[PDB]
Amino acid sequence: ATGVALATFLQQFNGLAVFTKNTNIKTGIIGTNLRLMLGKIRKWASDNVGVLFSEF
Amino acid sequence: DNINEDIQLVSDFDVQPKCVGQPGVFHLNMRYRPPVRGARINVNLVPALFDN
Amino acid sequence: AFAGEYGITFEFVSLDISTEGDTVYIEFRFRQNFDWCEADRESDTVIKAGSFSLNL
Amino acid sequence: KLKLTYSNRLTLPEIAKHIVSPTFHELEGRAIPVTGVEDDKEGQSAITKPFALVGLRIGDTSGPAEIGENSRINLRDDFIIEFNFNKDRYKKGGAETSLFSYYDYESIRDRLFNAMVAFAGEYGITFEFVSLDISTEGDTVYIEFRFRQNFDWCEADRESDTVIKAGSFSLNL
Amino acid sequence: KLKLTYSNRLTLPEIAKHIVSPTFHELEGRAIPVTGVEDDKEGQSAITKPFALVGLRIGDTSGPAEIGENSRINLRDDFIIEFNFNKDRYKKGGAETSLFSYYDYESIRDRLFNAMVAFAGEYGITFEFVSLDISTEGDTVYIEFRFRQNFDWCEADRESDTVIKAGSFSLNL
Amino acid sequence: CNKQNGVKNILITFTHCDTGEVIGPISHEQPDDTLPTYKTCAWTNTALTNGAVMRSASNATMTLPVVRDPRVPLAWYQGCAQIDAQVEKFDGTVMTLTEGAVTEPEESDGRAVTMTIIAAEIDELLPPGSLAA
Amino acid sequence: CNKQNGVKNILITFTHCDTGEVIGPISHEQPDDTLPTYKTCAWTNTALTNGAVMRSASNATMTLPVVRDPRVPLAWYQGCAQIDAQVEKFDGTVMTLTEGAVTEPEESDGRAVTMTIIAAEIDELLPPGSLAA
Amino acid sequence: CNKQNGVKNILITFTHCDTGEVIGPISHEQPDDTLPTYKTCAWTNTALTNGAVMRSASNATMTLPVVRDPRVPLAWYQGCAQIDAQVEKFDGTVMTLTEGAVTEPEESDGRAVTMTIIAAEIDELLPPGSLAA
Amino acid sequence: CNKQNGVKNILITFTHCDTGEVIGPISHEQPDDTLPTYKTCAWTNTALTNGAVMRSASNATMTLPVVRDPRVPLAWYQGCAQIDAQVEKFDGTVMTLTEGAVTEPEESDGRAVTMTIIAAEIDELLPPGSLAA
Repeated sequence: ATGVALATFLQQFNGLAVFTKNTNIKTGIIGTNLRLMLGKIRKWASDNVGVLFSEF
Repeated sequence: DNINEDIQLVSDFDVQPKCVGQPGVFHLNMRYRPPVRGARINVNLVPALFDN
Repeated sequence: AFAGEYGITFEFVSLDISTEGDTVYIEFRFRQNFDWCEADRESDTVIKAGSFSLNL
Repeated sequence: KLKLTYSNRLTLPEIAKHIVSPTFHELEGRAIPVTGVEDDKEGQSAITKPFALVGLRIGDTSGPAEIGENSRINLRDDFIIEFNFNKDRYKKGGAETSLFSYYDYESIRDRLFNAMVAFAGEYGITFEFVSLDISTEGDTVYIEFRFRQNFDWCEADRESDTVIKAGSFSLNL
Repeated sequence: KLKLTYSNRLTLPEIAKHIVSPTFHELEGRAIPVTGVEDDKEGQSAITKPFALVGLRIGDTSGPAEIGENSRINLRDDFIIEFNFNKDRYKKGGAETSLFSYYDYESIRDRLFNAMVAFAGEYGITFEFVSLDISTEGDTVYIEFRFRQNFDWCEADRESDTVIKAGSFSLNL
Repeated sequence: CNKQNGVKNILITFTHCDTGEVIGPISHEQPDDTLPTYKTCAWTNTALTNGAVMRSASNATMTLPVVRDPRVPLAWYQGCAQIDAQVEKFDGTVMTLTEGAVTEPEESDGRAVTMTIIAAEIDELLPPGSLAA
Repeated sequence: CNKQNGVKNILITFTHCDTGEVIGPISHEQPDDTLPTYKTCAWTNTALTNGAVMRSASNATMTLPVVRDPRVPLAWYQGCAQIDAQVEKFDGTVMTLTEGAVTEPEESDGRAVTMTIIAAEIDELLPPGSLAA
Repeated sequence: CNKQNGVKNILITFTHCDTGEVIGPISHEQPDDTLPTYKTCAWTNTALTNGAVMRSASNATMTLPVVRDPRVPLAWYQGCAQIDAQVEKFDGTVMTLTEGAVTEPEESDGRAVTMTIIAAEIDELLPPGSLAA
Repeated sequence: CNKQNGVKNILITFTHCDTGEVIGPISHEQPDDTLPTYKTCAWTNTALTNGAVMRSASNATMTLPVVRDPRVPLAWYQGCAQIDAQVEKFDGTVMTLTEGAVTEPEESDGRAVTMTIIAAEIDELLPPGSLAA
């Protein structure tokens, strides 16, 4: 269940721009970078504590 | 569905040449759509017997 | 008197006086406040029509 | 219509070409952009009259201008238009008109403002008036206008590094 | 990547080496930091053109700066980047271009700002724009920028005296 | 750069309650020098006598001024839409919010906007080397 | 064009509740630098706790400082008349309002007037390329 | 003329409630730059939900700072007398009030006085060419 | 020394209510010139009449603005953690507090934080030569 849920969640990142040499994103562009993705993954993981995970 | 496209406005001055545009004509295009009303219902009735 | 007559008024700023041999210089400083407007213009046309094709 | 280098402000040559030249027929062109009105000041006076110069006075900021930080950037400019005209002397009734006499500037101001507002409405660029000054020098009369532009600034476009297509998660023990 | 003397600010040589030299190819290097832009005006005017100088204007404080007391410390650095370029004259139609004429600075400003933005995003250092001024002198045109840095300051890394492991607690009557 | 203060990125991902449309993450830039603010701990302590306090449930909020994106209806920045946002400061910190809801919107003039967002929980990612979970 | 902030036109179409007189769309100009403000979403969210909110009816509003037109009675710029108004910004946006009602008018000096208009709904027209209906 | 803002005349006609004495119209001049203010529409609109409004009765009001006339008792400028007033602006407007009453008078220092007048109706006369009755 | 006003040290020792984690004393530095404040007497006096004040129980408090330490979660500076604190001024005074609780936390922008602490007792240590226990 965790695997399917996570796979569904990550789907929304498909096709999203990315910048790594210089993390500034220009105004109005649709994109992200490594730090933001890490943060959002952490948020999602924290949400599901207690239903599928024991508190990390 | 998308108001920014279903209604378009056209003026006589867009196409005709210099000064040919006659005074006071504008074209309007609008996409009608009737309000839906219920029309037909399918019923599947499934009897059974008391149990358990 | 003039301001009452027509409706134009001024602001007083200062008065200074000085003399020079035979002549005496009296210097008034005033100031005007007023709105500004752009020149008149002519319309492009007038309106009388309607098509309202009313497609499907 | 015209083609503008920038989307929300005009370089001095653009002004000299599209606001001053088409409005004042007296100037057979001769709307000359220059580096600054503080100039050689000799060759400046030798240009055929009438003529008008357009020159920057100082670049400036009208608020926060912290470059790099993800915040707006409020630049500002101070440029001045200076004209040059002769003097008419009609010598009515066996008497000449004095070498210094009231010279009409209001008509020039009105014409310039009307042209500026017309263009601003047409394309969406507006200016701030600052002051007006007048002075005379023998044959010529110097009329000096000071203006000012407020506009945002943005960085050049750039190319993405890549795109996502899939992700290999592990789910260890 | 590079290696920085400090973690939150750049010394003038660092700017002259990493922001000016890599952007303006016209300058075959020649981005020389100097003590003060008013210093030795003569020799300062004899370097091969084009070239750009970087010099401190003055250093002061953007707020409280009481040293020692356990509160933040704010500092400011005013430095000016001054360029030098020749004039281009092309004599079209049997007519030379005048010794004074509009010179394009907007492109220089845009290039410089874009480079500063790129670097700031890359490493995390930002600058404040202050003003831009331009003037000409015979063959050469002086384009002068002014900037400012804001940063905190900290003291060196001291070393402890000892560590704690003991207890007597005599507990008299 | 743990010795400089500023914002480095702002992202937003709208959702429309009634129709269910979604607009992918979009950058944004601030209108002036004011920075956002946060309040993460979800409990509120009220004072009593002798150092006792009344611990009670409460929301975690955020305040976020942003210049409008010229492609999104203004109404979406106010109470008509559901919001998700992120902020990345220079020193590496990242603040993440999801399922936010806007509250008591104040009038905007069409380009500058202030949003008061509340959510069940806000998550903070520290730079490397934290001393606590 | 796109990157500049300002107002470009203002129109008004008074109607008199009792007599039924009508005055066609008349332009207007502003008394000072303050721009109008808007609030288009027709709902309000209260805080509650744990991220919940209470959603309620509310209205759509507008604030509009304009210089009086020397031909219209001052009373009509206050709660004696029904108002239809529009605004066009430089970037291309257009804000339209209809059957507005002026509420709790404040005293005026005869040349500068501020109106607080509320209406059932306000419609926004974005420039070309919008990403949502 | 049409494009200058300022006051041009002020007249007042005191009546004494208890004795019936009358003092014919007397000019007056302002103490500082502040102009009078007005509110002429009698009704008042409170804001309900969904664009409805509760309409009720109220009073026309006027606010008038004037330098005392040295021959009239100070009390008559405060709640002890009935007031009639007029104003003529430069552009031609004329505001006329009658049987006004003074309310909640603030203390005065003997030379500059501010009056808050309320009356059943205030009638505005426009320059030539009005678009409405 | 005896005649200079300023702060010299600030230590803090966070404890987590829910998990029991502890973080040893950590120094801190102020964001601006404002010094902390204090109130040490536990009781409170109301006025009444003829000097017959009413004495009642209250709490020792403390107000402490400190620049955040980049390694600690922001929440711990708000209602989520129990606090212990100390201050040493130049003249020699030392203010010690333990088992503090943070109350009604105002929003912070991530670098400068203000804490309103309350505790059952605060102990002041004077320089040498005190005239009272």
